[PDB]
Amino acid sequence: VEIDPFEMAVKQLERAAQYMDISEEALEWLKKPMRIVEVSVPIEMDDGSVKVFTGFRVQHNWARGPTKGGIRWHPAETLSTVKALATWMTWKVAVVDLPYGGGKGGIIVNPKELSEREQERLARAYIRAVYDVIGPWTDIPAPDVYTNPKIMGWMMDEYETIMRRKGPAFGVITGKPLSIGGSLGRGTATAQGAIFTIREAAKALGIDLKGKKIAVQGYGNAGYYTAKLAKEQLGMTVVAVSDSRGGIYNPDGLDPDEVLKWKREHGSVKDFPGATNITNEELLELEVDVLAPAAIEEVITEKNADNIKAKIVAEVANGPVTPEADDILREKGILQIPDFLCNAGGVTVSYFEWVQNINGYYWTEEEVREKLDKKMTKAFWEVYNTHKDKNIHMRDAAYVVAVSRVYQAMKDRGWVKK
Ligand SMILES: NC(=O)C1=CN([C@@H]2O[C@H](COP(=O)(O)OP(=O)(O)OC[C@H]3O[C@@H](n4cnc5c(N)ncnc54)[C@H](OP(=O)(O)O)[C@@H]3O)[C@@H](O)[C@H]2O)C=CC1
Ligand SMILES: O=C(O)CCC(=O)C(=O)O
Ligand SMILES: [N+]
Repeated sequence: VEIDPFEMAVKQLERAAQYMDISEEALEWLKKPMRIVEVSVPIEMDDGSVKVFTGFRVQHNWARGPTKGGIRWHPAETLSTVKALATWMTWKVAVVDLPYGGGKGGIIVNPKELSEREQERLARAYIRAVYDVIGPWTDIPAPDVYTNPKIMGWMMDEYETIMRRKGPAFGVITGKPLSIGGSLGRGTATAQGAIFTIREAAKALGIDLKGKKIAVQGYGNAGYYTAKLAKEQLGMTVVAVSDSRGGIYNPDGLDPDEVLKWKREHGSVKDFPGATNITNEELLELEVDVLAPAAIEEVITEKNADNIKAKIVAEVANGPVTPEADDILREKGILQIPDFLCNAGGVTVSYFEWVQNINGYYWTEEEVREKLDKKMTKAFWEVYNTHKDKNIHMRDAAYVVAVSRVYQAMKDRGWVKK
């Protein structure tokens, strides 16, 4: 990464607090995670040896309620990345008005080198390590990069075993399989929220999205579903997709299902029939109408900020654009959906699932879809009007919408007097 993920996040927070009335003590409180837990996660490998990984559970603030955030399994992960993600989580849950704080977890591991049994052991050992700081009313993890509902169910089972079934164990973690307390629409949650935000942004810009072009970076749970929903709901034409090994571009358009099948049968989207192999750098520079980065953070910097040619940049990923790059893009007249507003659908449906678990009652697809649409539209329009009234960068406006709420919570708790 170009710069430290946490330093960048703090930079953004200050840059955006320059447009609002907030006390110095509150800013100092908000620039530091409230609790960080670094743990050793020992598991037994398939050959019988014991290997110790490094796990992080960072909650940045819980003024508004129990902290929420996914668990990332990544070899390149660092504690700074988890801190930045928890900080972004805070604003993410504040902007769509959820009774959550901000949290994040992670393990420095390459899951592609682990078997099924090793992955289950890793999840259970991580739960055993961080049990003392998580709970249905303390900290609610969720799926993230290289984690899936399978691992979520393993973690929930381990937590329930430790907790001796005293309370709503199903609510300790979200993104679970439907059989063990799952939620309908959670699989396509972040993609649905991103699609709703893109539709609202096009409405604001007066652009008909039918027949237009979308380029998606990353083909995971968010990128693939974003491409599929854009092709299906918005009528867009997916011209290029990518994963860590490279991307495929096609002027005539790609079918997301065939690309996903090829990726599953080959390991990557590279060399897909009828498409041209390109790099992620080349995909980011393509002439498209919507660009959706749904991969690792910090993909747009001063090394390519001026080469972006998309009308709308939908930051599906967490912090994919640097503040400098934000300034360059805004100078270029490119509308940006802020990272913690565009992909707030995923946590929006995660909040729904938590409510369904603690209540003991479950809803349907239509209710979840309706509530998610309502929440995402309200949050996006709040941020848009905020940035329009104050004549500031989108990113900043969302902060003004988010941080203020968090700020209010502290003033309602007595944490900060001013
Ligand atoms: N996970 C979630 O539920 C949510 C996560 N987010 C945020 O979004 C981002 C993506 O999450 P998600 O879609 O679930 O990821 P996934 O866990 O579903 O899978 C990761 C995908 O992105 C690819 N990828 C990782 N790094 C790069 C890279 N440097 N360049 C190109 N492709 C890369 C992977 O490639 P390959 O398959 O080849 O390994 C894979 O295709 C994260 O930052 C996450 O925090 C937002 C909403 C909710
Ligand atoms: O769904 C959740 O609770 C966490 C969402 C998440 O991991 C993210 O927004 O990066
Ligand atoms: N989310």
